[PDB]
Formats: sequence, structure tokens, C-alpha cells
Amino acid sequence: ASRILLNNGAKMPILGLGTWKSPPGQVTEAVKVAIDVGYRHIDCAHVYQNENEVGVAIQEKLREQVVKREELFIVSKLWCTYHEKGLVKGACQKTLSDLKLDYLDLYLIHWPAGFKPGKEFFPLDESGNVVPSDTNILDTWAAMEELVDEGLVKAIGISNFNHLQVEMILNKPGLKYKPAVNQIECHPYLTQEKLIQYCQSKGIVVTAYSPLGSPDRPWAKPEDPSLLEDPRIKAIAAKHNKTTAQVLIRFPMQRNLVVIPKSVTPERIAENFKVFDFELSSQDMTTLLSYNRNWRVCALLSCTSHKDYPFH
Ligand SMILES: NC(=O)c1ccc[n+]([C@@H]2O[C@H](COP(=O)([O-])OP(=O)(O)OC[C@H]3O[C@@H](n4cnc5c(N)ncnc54)[C@H](OP(=O)(O)O)[C@@H]3O)[C@@H](O)[C@H]2O)c1
Ligand SMILES: O=C(O)COc1cc(F)ccc1C(=S)NCc1ccc(Br)cc1F
Ligand SMILES: [Br-]
Repeated sequence: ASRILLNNGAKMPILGLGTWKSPPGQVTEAVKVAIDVGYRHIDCAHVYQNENEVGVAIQEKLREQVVKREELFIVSKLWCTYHEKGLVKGACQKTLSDLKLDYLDLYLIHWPAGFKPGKEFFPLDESGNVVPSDTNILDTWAAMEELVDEGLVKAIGISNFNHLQVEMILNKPGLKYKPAVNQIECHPYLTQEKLIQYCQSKGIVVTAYSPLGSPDRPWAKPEDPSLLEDPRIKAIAAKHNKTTAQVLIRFPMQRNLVVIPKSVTPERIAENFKVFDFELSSQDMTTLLSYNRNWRVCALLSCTSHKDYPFH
């Protein structure tokens, strides 16, 4: 089953293409190839600085009639410096303009924390701490709801929200639209059982980011754990005549998660999509879950004192 039903009534492809770190001179081809080989979901963000180039690909494939717009599921995210009532619509509109779209399928609050507006994505004080905004996650959520009512987005959701932050949203006085998705880091070294069960219990679909462990993250260190090189995961892959990446992508799929592996390599884009013709056993699944080490690749010291930093 290639799509999962969201609490807004729309269906979301369980496999998408990630675009963080995809170079602007490679991402247009990456997205073109992805659509040609079957991808229907692209995960984007304004902070990734490549939405224009992603958009060139989407638009060309729509113009070529490779795909219809209704068949695509395009996701983007509101950056931290736009949490303000008066900035949310324009931030969404910039993303739409760049992506060459008239609506998004899903728009996420990228991180729960708001930062001081301005040119800089991470405004810092003189001692290196991020400069917060005073706007909370409830007022930012109201601004997201307006986007649904204005036709700019079909669904809204959240990303990197912890259990208490999700609960805050769900308990919002006058809540109009529930979050459809919570997009969080998830892989065998950070299995997220507690947060996933909470979200799923509330009808919120979870998307797993960095499912391969983000080996290209800029802050990687040579001796960090490596999922793709873990011999235990290689052994499960060999047993199934699949690659390690294919196992790492199928794993979240069988947990009823959406998953968004990134690649700019055409052969790997195609490889990564060939995950609908095999099944991990229950024993395989439990074995992969057993590798949890609470190892989080996406975290940021400069933001750890923000009142809404999620990983405290
Ligand atoms: N919401 C958030 O805060 C948040 C945070 C992090 C990530 N995300 C989203 O999640 C996406 C995926 O996470 P990620 O980019 O951190 O990392 P990832 O998807 O876990 O790993 C990407 C890395 O794996 C490599 N790779 C891909 N397929 C491979 C294969 N078959 N064999 C070997 N290596 C392979 C890629 O290399 P090449 O590209 O060189 O092929 C790239 O270096 C992001 O791009 C972004 O869209 C969201
Ligand atoms: O964020 C992504 O999608 C992928 O990561 C990034 C992608 C970018 F284009 C720029 C920075 C990040 C960083 S550094 N993200 C971590 C991060 C940001 C904000 C807060 Br609150 C906490 C935190 F941990
Ligand atoms: Br945050």
C-alpha cells in the first residue's frame, strides 16, 4: 500500500525524496529522476535554500505531463524566523513561488522554536545563543490554520515536536485543524517508540527523517556510528537480497511511518524506491528496533536554551 490516509482525508505517499543538502546544481536532476522512476512525494524546506531548483524539476515534469499535480504530494516547512502572525503567509507564499505551485499538500512548522525575524536563519547574540521570538507554538498554529482556510495548503503539521508540544497543540483552545503529521528523526539508532506510539494513538502520521543516519550531515565526525555500515543491518539486507539502504527504508514503512531518504545520485534514487516488493519479518523488525542507542544526529547546541527546544 503506497499511500497512508491522513486525518485531513487526503492520501500521502509513504516514500518521498528528501532534499536537505542536495546541491542546487544537482537537485533539479535528482527530482526529475525521482519523478521518472516513481516518486510522488518531495520533502522540501525554505531553509534548505534549494526550493527554486526543486521547483524547476516539478514544473518541468508537470509541463511534460509525466505526472498530474493531483498525483504529487509536495511538503515544505515554515522556518523558525517566520513564526510571527504577520510573516507566516508570506513565508508560505515565497515557498509556493519558488516551488512553482499554487498549493502545498502539507506545510509543517519546521521546529517548535521561533527566532527573531530578519535575514539571518539563526540570529545569534554576541555569545552565540539563538535569539528567540516571543510567539508560542499555539499562535503559530493558528496562523497555519489560516493557510488551510485561504487555500494555500491542503494539510498542516509539525516537525521536531516532543510529546508535550504535540499535546499542547492537541489541547489548544479552539483548535480548528489537528496536525496531520509530525516529522521526526527516526532510524535504528533512534527508534522513537514512545513518541511514535503517542502520535499514532492521536491519529497523527509520523514521517521519519534521516532514515539512513544522515551520513552527509555537515557536523558528522569520522568515528560516529554508521547505519549503512553496520554489519548487523548488512546481514539482514543480505538475507533479503536487498541493500542496507533498502532495509533502512522498508523498516519505517512497516511501522506505518512515512519515510524520506535523500539522494542526489540517480542510481541510488532508483534503488531507494525498490522497496515495495519484499517484507521484513517481525523478528527482523524487533531486531532492528533493538539497535536503539538514543543517538540523535539532528540537534543544535546554539538552540538548546530556547524555551521551546524539543530535546531537553
Ligand atoms: N524536519 C527536519 O527537521 C528534518 C531534519 C533532517 C532531515 N529532514 C528531511 O529528511 C531528509 C532525509 O534526511 P537526511 O538528508 O538528513 O539524510 P538521509 O536520508 O538519512 O541520508 C542521506 C545520505 O545518504 C546517502 N544515500 C542515499 N541513498 C543511499 C544509498 N542507497 N546507499 C548509500 N548511501 C545513500 C546520500 O548520498 P547521496 O545524496 O550522495 O547519494 C546522503 O549522503 C532530508 O533531506 C530532509 O528532506 C528533515
Ligand atoms: O532542520 C533541518 O531540517 C535539518 O537541519 C538543518 C538544515 C538547514 F538547512 C540549516 C540548519 C539545520 C539545523 S542545524 N537543524 C537543527 C536544528 C534547527 C533548529 C532547532 Br530549534 C534545533 C535544531 F536542532
Ligand atoms: Br527548536
